Amino acid sequence: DEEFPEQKAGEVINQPMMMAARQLHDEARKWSSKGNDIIAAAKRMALLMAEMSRLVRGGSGTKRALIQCAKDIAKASDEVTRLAKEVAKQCTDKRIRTNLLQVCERIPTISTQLKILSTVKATMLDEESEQATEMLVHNAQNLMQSVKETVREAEAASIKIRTDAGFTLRWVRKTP
Amino acid sequence: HHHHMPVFHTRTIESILEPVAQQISHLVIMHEEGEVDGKAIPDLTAPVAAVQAAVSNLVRVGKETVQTTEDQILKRDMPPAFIKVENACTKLVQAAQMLQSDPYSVPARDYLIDGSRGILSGTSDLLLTFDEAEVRKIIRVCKGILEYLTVAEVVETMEDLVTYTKNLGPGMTKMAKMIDERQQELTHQEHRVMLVNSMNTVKELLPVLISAMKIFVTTKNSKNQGIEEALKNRNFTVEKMSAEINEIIRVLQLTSWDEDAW
Repeated sequence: DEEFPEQKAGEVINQPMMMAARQLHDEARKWSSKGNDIIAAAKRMALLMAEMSRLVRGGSGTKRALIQCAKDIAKASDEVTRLAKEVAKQCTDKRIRTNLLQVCERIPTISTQLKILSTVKATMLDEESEQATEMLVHNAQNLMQSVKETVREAEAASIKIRTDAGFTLRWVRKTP
Repeated sequence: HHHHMPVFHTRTIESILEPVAQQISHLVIMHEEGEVDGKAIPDLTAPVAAVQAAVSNLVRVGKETVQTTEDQILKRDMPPAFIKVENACTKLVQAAQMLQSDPYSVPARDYLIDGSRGILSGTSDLLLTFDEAEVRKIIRVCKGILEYLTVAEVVETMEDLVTYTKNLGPGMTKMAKMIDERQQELTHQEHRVMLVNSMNTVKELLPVLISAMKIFVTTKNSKNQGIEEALKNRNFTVEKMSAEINEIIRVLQLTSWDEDAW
């Protein structure tokens, strides 16, 4: 439901991070969140990443905010991972299932590293600092990508489902 | 549309830093609650002891490497790294001690965040310094194989062939074992796949190479038998193997997120 926080004028923001959040948000906003926790966790993440684009520079009084942001992002990643596994378990399709399983392996690595990088960046709030930022932005972009890809493999996995199953993500478009 | 590698490229780098950062994160939060909110920072003796515990092993186990390795770049750059870590711990300790007297001490808050930054920076240096040496160890071994494959064309007798085989066999077992352990460490799935497929290809060309060489010696020793193709056949195998080893060497060098940038 919620909207993407447009970048206000005279706002210091990591544009690479904001753009990638914007696109992850765009992909997810195509689906109603009703009956689909992956789509809801995706929207949540896009928004947290938008906030993090405002935190990398941030400056005074933003360390906790940054470490907390990374924390909530990781929590959302965990939920997306967990739901993708369950979707995969019931996928009949060999290829779709393989792809799905691939990301449920990648996402945890990325989210663990985002937490490490967020923290090492918080201790710096210079070349070294600037590198801490670039490492974080690179990682965050990998996260936005994996999640976008997860949204799509899981939507394709809802086309060909198992008959003996107890699980269902609802995939209904949102029309403007 | 393509997967960029993670910032931390081995499971070891990631697993050792993760808990150090987890512990550091709490210290950072309290540090900001003191500064920003102005709360008395509580006794950090224990959290700082845990932080130390997390790295004293790494410093320890890494000091048992400047006494177990031959790499001169390592012996050179390892020490500057312990000292960075060790000094950051010392700072962390002073902050705890200092804040244990004055929960509002500011020179201690500078020590708290500075030691915190130092610990993560120093541990990262240590780990990357071990890894760079690990990659030098491996590449030097693949390179040794490339060199020997280069000698194959000199084997003209069964006696030499029998000698060649005796040396090539092991060097291939070592490289195979190293590449296997290495691939089990990479965090980037795609590099692991490339490593595994190249090693597989290299393992299967081995017997064909030796056989192409057997046939060469046999044919060369026959009377009025052509050896032009027996020759090409051997050279062709040596070149496919070399290309695979070079591909392994190339991937092994993909250890910088920097170079696979967005």
